[PDB]
Amino acid sequence: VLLTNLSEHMPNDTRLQTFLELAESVLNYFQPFLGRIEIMGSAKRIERVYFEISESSRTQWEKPQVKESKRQFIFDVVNEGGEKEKMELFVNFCEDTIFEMQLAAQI
Amino acid sequence: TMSVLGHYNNFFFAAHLLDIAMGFKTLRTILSSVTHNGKQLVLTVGLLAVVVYLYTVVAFNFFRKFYNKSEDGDTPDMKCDDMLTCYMFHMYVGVRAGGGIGDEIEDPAGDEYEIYRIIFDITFFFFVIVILLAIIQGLIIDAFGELRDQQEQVKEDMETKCFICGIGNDYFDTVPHGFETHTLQEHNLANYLFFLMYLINKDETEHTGQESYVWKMYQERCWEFFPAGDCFRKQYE
Amino acid sequence: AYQQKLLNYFARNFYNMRMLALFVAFAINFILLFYKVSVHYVLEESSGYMEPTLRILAILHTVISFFCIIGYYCLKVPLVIFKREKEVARKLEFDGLYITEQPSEDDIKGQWDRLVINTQSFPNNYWDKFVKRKVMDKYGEFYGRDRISELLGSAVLNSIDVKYQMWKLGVVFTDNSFLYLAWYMTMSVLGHYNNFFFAAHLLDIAMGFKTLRTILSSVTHNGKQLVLTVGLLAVVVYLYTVVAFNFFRKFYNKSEDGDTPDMKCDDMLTCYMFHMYVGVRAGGGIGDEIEDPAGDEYEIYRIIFDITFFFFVIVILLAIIQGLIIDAFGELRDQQEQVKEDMETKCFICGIGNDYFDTVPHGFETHTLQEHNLANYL
Ligand SMILES: [Zn+2]
Ligand SMILES: [Zn+2]
Repeated sequence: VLLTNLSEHMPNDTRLQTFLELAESVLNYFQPFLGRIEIMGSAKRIERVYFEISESSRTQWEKPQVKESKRQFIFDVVNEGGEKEKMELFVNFCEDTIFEMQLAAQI
Repeated sequence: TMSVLGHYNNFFFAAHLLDIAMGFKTLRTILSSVTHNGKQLVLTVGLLAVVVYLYTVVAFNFFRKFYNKSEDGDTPDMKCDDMLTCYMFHMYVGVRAGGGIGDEIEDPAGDEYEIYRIIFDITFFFFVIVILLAIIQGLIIDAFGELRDQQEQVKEDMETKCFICGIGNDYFDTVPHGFETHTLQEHNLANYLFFLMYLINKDETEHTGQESYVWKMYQERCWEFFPAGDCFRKQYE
Repeated sequence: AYQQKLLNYFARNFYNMRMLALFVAFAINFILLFYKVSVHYVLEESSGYMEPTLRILAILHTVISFFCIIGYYCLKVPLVIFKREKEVARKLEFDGLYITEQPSEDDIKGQWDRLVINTQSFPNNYWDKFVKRKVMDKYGEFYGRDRISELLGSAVLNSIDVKYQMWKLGVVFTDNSFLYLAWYMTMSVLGHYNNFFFAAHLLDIAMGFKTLRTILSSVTHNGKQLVLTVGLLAVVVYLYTVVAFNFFRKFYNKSEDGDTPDMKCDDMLTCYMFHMYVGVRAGGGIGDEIEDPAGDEYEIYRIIFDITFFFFVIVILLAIIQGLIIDAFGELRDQQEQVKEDMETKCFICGIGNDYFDTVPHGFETHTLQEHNLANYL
């Protein structure tokens, strides 16, 4: 995570680039696992936050019906969604789909 | 409960086949091809109920003597004049004709009403059979074009603007092969789902500072935290 | 006091006064479903007082159709008459049409309003009573100072401006909406004289149900080219009934077999009436209702006459009026797609576009709801 954060905050350091490509085998292990987003963390320059994607909830996102529900959501927004409610709908997508997988993980 | 009645009678048991309303995924599109335009469907047919009713008013005075379901008058001659059953004639026959209602009626052969008979019947063939059924023809067809458009809107506004950041395709073509990266690394919707998992999955003591921020922002439902315009690339150089 | 106070009821109640008129027109005509002959008669498989409720409701309907248009006379009539004064007023100010342009013979709507400008009352419903003097002081010394001032200027019987009021109703009568409701009321009049043509009020559904107006608009916004297509079909069929008028005259038998007093429908009037009552209306082309050939010299010419008539009329021309209506959907759907695209792109006044207001977080919504927000300019 940190090496990603060193890079993606501060690139173009050959010093780091040597060091990072030496850490290669690690990064490849965690590229499925490291999640990464963007938010506006009160400095209002946009930070990026790195986190851990759990492997259960990783896999469960793609497979069956969430896959259908994902593009279902997108057609819920691009067809009928307004501007304000777009991000507000979004978590309403998410929280449901979060709860879906939490069921589908404990199966 | 239809399966219940199968043990009581194995016939109405087989009306389970309207699971095909919500069964085969592919077929659901073709039944959606109506019901997303179906509200104005009914009123069109409701229009056809009314417009046909006005033709069965005209015949109720003017062309009463032309109704013979019966053979010739030789039989105990049914002349279908009663406004109830006359309107039921125009729907069981005149709507359902294929050739207008002047196919199943005493077609005129020299009457004073012959000019008024044909003009009654040419228009009924047009205004009902030709034009109104073509509505419910085309109404269903627009529903295709109404749904096809929407699927065209998706894969256009997904490819233009990255979903959260509102940007557009153009800005991320500066980077080589970039928009794909921006949609698969920088926002990549699932991560905001996954991040949101990460927060719910942990305790508020266990939050990092960025995350304890966010959590406060989230329970507030204040939604500033999602990047509106200025996603990370556009913040810098 | 009651005549002006209850006046304000009808204008208040009007869309309920007009829709409820249609719902009464439902239940009446739901009972014109129950007629039969014997002399015309009303069979009752119901309560015995149903024909009094028809006498109740039909009088009630004509009551509604009178008391509602009084509300129409104070709801939309004033708005229309606002608009008509407006057009004249600004065109005196900015065109000076009754000074200079002297309006053309078409749109006598324009020519109708010549009279009213002499009146004192002229801009009543325009909230802007300075129109008349302004035109004087724009066009006095140029054309005539008091030539134009000449152009402009028990107790109830002479308190009102007659010339204004005669002008007013003249515009009121030429309203298509007022003439409609008048045409709706005169059908209610004849309900007291005959309770049958009374029920042709149901073409209020032309302007009644909001949702249904779309589906009738689905034709009439493409309806100008509709008629000429059918007008084409009138002509193309006429050319087929010319061909048969020479070449296939002997094939027309509405009559059984020649055994009957054999009607051979050769007369070009009634032959063209055959091709429309049958050949247009076939379902299977006109070669269904005709002596189909069985070995004739003309058999090759018979089928080729009839294959083409099945295509060029039944297949292709009716599909036009099929598709013409269908394009009208796609013509209207597009327009509603243009709205919600050019509303969301460009803010209406400022012409800008969506892009500029995405710089600000969540911005375009703000720009359309705070910075211009159409209603504020209203
Ligand atoms: Zn984005
Ligand atoms: Zn603007």
